Parts: sequence; C-alpha cells; structure tokens
Amino acid sequence: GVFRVAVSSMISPLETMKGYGPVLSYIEQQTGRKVELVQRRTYREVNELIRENKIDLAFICTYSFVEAELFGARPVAVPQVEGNPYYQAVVITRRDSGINSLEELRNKRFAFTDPMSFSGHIALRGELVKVDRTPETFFASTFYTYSHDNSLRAVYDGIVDGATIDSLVFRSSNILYPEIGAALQVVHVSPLVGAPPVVVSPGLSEEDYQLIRRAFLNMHNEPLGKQALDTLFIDRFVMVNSGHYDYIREIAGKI
Repeated sequence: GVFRVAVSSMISPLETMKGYGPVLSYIEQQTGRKVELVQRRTYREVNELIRENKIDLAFICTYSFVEAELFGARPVAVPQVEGNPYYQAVVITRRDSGINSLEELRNKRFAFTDPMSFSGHIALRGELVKVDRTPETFFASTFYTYSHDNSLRAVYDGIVDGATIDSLVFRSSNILYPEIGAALQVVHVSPLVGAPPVVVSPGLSEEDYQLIRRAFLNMHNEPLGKQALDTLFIDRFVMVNSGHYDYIREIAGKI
C-alpha cells in the first residue's frame, strides 16, 4: 500500500512539502512504495497517528519520541546537524528588557511552542521542578504559539517577556533577520539532548524497519539522498543512542 510520512504543519508553514519533497522521493526510491505526506498542526495529533498505525514513519520532536516509545514507536536514525546528533533549548529576552536570566522571568509573560516540544516547552517545565514550581506557578502567563519562529517574533515585538526555542532556530534567525538579532539575547541554555529520532509506527515489520533504517543511514551516499539532506539542512542520519534521551525520560517522570 501507500507509505504515509507524518510531520507538523507549523514548523515551516507553506514550505513543508517544498522542504520534505526530496526525502519523500528518496523513500519512494528505497521502498518502491508511493509516499503520502500527512500533516497535523500539533505533535499530540502526530503521536496519535503513530499509536494507531495510521502512518508508517514520522518526523517528530524529542519529547514526542520519549512518549511514542512507550506505545512501541521505534527510532530509525537521528539527524546530524552542524556536526552534532544533539542540541539544546535557548531562553531569549530583549536586550532592552532588563531581564538577563531565567530567574528574572518570575512573574513575567512567557511563550512556549507546542506542548510536546522539549526545546519549546518541556526543557523549562523540567528545570522548574528544581524549585518546586511549574510554568503556571512561575510565569505571570504562558502561551503556546506552536512555532519557534512565532515565539521569537513575540519576544521581539514585546508581546511576551521571554520564550524557549531551539538553539539552531535562534542562531539561523539571527543571520536571516539582522534587526530581530540585535534586539535579542540568550539568557539561559538547557542541558544537551539527542536530536529527535525519525520513528516508525509499532505495526511495521522487522524487514521494513531494517530497510528504512539502512536507507536513512546510507542517505548521504546516494545522489537523491544528498539532495534530500541539503534541503532539510541535515549533514546525514546516524544510529540512535538511547542514552541521549535519558534527561527527557527523567523529566517526563517528574512532570
């Protein structure tokens, strides 16, 4: 049958099929199966498609992966970006705010991305356990933007006092958008975590799992695979190291 690949529609609005097109063509080449792109606004909805075996493969966030593993989602491979199969969250404020630390955001307005994002939510919910607080009992108000880009924009425009976003989104935005760049500062960085594993649904056969894993790990050695990687701003796919996610697994237990 069709091979269904699920992604969030909010990471790159209007540019999702443009971004994923080449890698879907690569999956078609390596599997011989017609590929359908399945989009949802929320990572909660993407995880429910995986749980119910309504899709074969998904590009999900790192906290989504820690939840999806409990219902038998299997990691395929991990993207290596800027030479690292790992990353962190950054907390950003305006240089002119007088808010120069995570601590000084107490009783301030804060933006998260998707509730199931590590770099956009769970990193900060986890760290606040240190002082027996939650976002709701630490910040004056919280808002879920479902977008690293839109959280960065809300800090820039002064709508919120702070946000947590992916480090590469921030550093790339600083280059692309020079004025937003000069207005913003990183005041806090999270611990390191593994890059989000590409996953398959629990229903997939062991032969299909091995075929897909080998295709992802070999993608950088195939001409179409190289085009797919360049388009996604990924160096290559490397083998999953389960230990890379243990900080997130521990946070999940502490809520």
